[PDB]
Amino acid sequence: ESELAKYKEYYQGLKSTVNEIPESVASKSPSLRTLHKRLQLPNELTYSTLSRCLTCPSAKLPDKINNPTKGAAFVNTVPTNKYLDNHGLNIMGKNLLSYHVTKSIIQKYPRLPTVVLNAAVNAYISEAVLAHIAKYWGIEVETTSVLSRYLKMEPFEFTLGRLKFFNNSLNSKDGIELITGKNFSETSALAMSVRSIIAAIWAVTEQKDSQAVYRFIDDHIMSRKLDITKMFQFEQPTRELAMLCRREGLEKPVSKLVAESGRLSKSPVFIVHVFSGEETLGEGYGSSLKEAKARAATDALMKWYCYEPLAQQEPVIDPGTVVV
Amino acid sequence: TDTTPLKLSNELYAIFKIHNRPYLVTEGDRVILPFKLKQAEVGDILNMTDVTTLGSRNYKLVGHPINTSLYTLKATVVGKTKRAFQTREVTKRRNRRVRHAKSKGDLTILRISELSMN
Amino acid sequence: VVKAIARNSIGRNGVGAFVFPCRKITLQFCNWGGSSEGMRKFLTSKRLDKWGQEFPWIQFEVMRKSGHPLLRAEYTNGREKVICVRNLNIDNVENKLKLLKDSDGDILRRRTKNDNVESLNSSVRGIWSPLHAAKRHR
Amino acid sequence: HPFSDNYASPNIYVVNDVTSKEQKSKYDTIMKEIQKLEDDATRKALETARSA
Amino acid sequence: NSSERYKLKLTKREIEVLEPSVYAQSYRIKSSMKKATLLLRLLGGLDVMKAISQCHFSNKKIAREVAELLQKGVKDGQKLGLKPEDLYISQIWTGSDGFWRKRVEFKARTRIGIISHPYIHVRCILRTKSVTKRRLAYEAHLKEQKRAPWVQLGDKPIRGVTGGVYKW
Amino acid sequence: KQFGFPKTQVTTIYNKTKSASNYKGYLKHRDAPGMYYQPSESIATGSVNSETIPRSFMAASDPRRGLDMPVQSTKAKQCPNVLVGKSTVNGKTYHLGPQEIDEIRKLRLDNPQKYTRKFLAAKYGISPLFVSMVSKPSEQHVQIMESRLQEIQSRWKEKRRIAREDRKRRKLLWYQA
RNA sequence: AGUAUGAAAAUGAUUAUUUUAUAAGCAAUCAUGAAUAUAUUAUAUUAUAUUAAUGAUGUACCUUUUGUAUAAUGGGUCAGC
RNA sequence: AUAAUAAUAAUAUGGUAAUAGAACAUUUAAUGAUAAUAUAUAUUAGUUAUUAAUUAAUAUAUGUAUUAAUUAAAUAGAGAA
Ligand SMILES: [Mg+2]
Ligand SMILES: [Mg+2]
Ligand SMILES: [Mg+2]
Ligand SMILES: [Mg+2]
Ligand SMILES: [Mg+2]
Ligand SMILES: [Mg+2]
Ligand SMILES: [Mg+2]
Ligand SMILES: [Mg+2]
Ligand SMILES: [Mg+2]
Ligand SMILES: [Mg+2]
Ligand SMILES: [Mg+2]
Ligand SMILES: [Mg+2]
Ligand SMILES: [Mg+2]
Ligand SMILES: [Mg+2]
Ligand SMILES: [Mg+2]
Ligand SMILES: [Mg+2]
Repeated sequence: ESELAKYKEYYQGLKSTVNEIPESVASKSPSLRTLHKRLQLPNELTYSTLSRCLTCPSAKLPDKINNPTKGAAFVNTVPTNKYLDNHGLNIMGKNLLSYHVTKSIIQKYPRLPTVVLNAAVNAYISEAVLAHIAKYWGIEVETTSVLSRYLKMEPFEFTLGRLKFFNNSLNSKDGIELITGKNFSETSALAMSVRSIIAAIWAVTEQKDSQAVYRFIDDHIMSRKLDITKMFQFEQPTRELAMLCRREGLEKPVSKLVAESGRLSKSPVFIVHVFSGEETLGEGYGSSLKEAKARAATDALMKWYCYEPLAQQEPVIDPGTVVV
Repeated sequence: TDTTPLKLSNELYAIFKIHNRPYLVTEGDRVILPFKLKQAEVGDILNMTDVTTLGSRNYKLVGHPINTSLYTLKATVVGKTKRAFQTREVTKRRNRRVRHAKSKGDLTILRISELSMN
Repeated sequence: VVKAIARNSIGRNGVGAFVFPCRKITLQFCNWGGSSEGMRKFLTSKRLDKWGQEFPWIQFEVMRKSGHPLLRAEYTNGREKVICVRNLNIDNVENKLKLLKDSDGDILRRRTKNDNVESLNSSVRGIWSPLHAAKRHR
Repeated sequence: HPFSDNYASPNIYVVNDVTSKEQKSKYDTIMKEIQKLEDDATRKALETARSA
Repeated sequence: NSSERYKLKLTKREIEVLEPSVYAQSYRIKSSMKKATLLLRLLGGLDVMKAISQCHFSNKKIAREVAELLQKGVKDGQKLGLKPEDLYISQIWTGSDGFWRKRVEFKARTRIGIISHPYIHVRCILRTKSVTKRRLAYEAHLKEQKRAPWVQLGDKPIRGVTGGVYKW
Repeated sequence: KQFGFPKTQVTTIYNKTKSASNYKGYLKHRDAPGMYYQPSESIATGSVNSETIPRSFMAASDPRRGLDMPVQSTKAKQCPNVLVGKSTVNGKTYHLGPQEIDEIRKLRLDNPQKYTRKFLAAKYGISPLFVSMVSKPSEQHVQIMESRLQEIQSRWKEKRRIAREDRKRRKLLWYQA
């Protein structure tokens, strides 16, 4: 006999399992099972599907393997099947995230500016955030080599359970990164995995319970804290407020001193209110008068934009951003 | 009890009491009880019952306790744990014996998942 | 004119879907080594199976090493508790395992008096202001 | 001598007791075997070049 | 001659060490450490040439030795590739050189002391104005940029614990 | 007044003037069970709260419009105008025709040092801002002005530059909310 | 008083971070801002670590005594015994 | 009719001189797997109700614990002469 032959046949078996993701093997994988139990995924979502979601596309081994001298070696993963990876799933998951999150944000804040809305959406479902979520869930990367695994003589089940992409061995050894594309990044792979899981959930539940996916998203993605007030940065807000007042049936906004203390000091306090008629729109405190005025305008704009109506109200469609 | 303004308001706080210890909370807030919970395991949900005050920005319902029907307030038990281990030394002023008073009290991290006017 | 500030969301584990903090536990023992007796007994005696049945979201690795017997947990936040269970009986080991599973992974920390609630949320009522107080000072 | 099958709850498993020395020996044999294979191929290529 | 991009990650210590420097060392100088300090504190962050000049016109005995050391460090820097008008003394310290021979001082009325005879060494690290100084200027600039301003009516944390109750 | 709830201060059992920070007194103070009106002791600057938003910014079908919580405590008659433009005090005027504008533009290009914005404003009974909106100066003049500004900046000490930076940071912070 | 090795401490000089030129006492502890550093799950409104803003409490240790902050005993510091 | 662990109710838990019970560190002797993917020592940060040990990183040594554990013993623990 020969040990090379033994290793080779093991590798071939592993490749075959990757191509298939046979259901029994996937079921045997403890990590997959624990992930399934943790997230409370549907029973219709098979363990093979879950394994596939963790399998990123990796058809051909790249040219950068040829030289570890240039700071890269791809020796962990094994080539995947063209029609059994997380790629199609991932896209679907991304689409779902882009739809649902955005919709939820619009429901919450129907006048939110376009740029601000986009930023909020990004915050909810940015690649980094998605990767973090995946890590939290316990989607671990297949860092160990194939040869090493063979030597240890571990089953293929464990491999199936881990996340599988062209992860560069010696990525940041001796403090040297190679700056490769998105197809070799860990964060991206983790993002894909979390999107792929969502897509798989959708696939299994859509006919029985159409909104199951969206409630899962709400539970995991939309449950996260984001203060929308911290997102804004105005420029000349008084002018913008005046424009808004003009657009609506409101009197011209003027700022007026409500209260004042410590004028002729290092740190005064000036309270000014931007009135439109007798109604106050924005209240603004400040060290200077100018500052206070600015703050009142910004407050007014916040109140305009971040207005969140009740669920009992009929839908509020805003009349666009205030084009100054 | 006309509880309409509270119901309307987007922001809302509660001052529920566990063993007469008040904890002022909103939804998402992460309460740290200074004892080991025996009844609930980790993952279990706690329906708060002795809710003293339920407040908006300008209004507040108050009871001793408030009617359970009027509100919901679900905490989740998100980890039993402990405080950091400390060893203060106890000794008298011309005495070489120095008794070490070791201490490492228990904690229970709750998370206020739901808080709303029913 | 209005511009966004790039900002990211904060995950509150409990509020939507509770992800269980403990993700993996490794039982480590030695075949030699008299300190690993209680661990060995625990591994043998149907308790581990029951445990796994109870908690199917935790994976239970069982390893053999030359040193003292070890219980290393692994949590969602990425931290790792490792308890050496040298010379402990079966029941003590089980208690230790229970303690580990109970833990949210976070580091141990001194709390001051009444440092109870930890909010991301802005106050429902505002922050106090002397100009806006009900009773004016003198 | 525990095993993954012994526990009958699929989240429990026992990692394989393969001695470090044995693994090292296996590695040595495989890399050596590869080297042997390569060297023979290179020799053959040299012979072919010499021929024509 | 390549299309491979890279990103380098280095510790603070690694950054410090890799900047071009030169390490002068004296021989076994006959002096006290205190006496050396009394001079060496003057030659803190000087340009090497300035320091050498100061040593030349100093009244102290260690001064000549210090000057010689500086000259040697300059020569070393030149040999390496550096310039003498670029070099500044980054660090310069002293230490005991060991094996100080004690020797009893006999006093009146059957009393004694012990006279030690101290030997020291001066080492110094010369660094470049062209790199190290530029780097620390850049760092200072970054720190300045980072620095949050003084706000007059600014958001200071309401220090103290809440106590499970609104006080407003 | 829609709601007729009794109103309460944030009451301590202790002397509030001497022990406002003492949480214990607040904890002690029990009040009879029911609904109350505790008006907030706060400015409504950073608040997105629904009790803080004004009625004009609420939607027409909002139930909250009718409820009396965006309280108009202040009165615009009593408050005096702060950093208000002369157009806001005495109304906007749209009197200048195209010919006048063209003349202004011609003047400004010709000699911005002689025919400055303020002078133009004085002539035509209109704002300097409006003059600016109407007409660009000769780009040379602008360049000169920029150069002068740069020279002034250079003339500063280190401290002054830092102070200016701090001021800029503060200004940026104002518009955050 | 063997030979190798020696980031053991006391001790000296130097550099870095941080605090410090209107503040008074075992120099610590607890509260609590700020600044800096590290952090291949800081997702952050993050976590740890270092640091005499500021506040509160705080009469070295042993021995011997009815009783010691005592201005009663004894100790210059660390290492080995 | 025991032991270990966990519940509930009750009572008790300041301590000089003193009495009693239970542990740990260190060194040697008896028995004794294992191994540079290991062991030992040090530093830093975690972990276990913590004089102790353990995890990780880093450093230096060593082809390796008279190692875990149970016994037997002691030139067996030092801010106090
Ligand atoms: Mg004492
Ligand atoms: Mg006494
Ligand atoms: Mg020597
Ligand atoms: Mg004499
Ligand atoms: Mg002397
Ligand atoms: Mg008082
Ligand atoms: Mg001062
Ligand atoms: Mg005094
Ligand atoms: Mg006394
Ligand atoms: Mg004395
Ligand atoms: Mg004295
Ligand atoms: Mg003395
Ligand atoms: Mg006692
Ligand atoms: Mg002894
Ligand atoms: Mg000693
Ligand atoms: Mg002692």
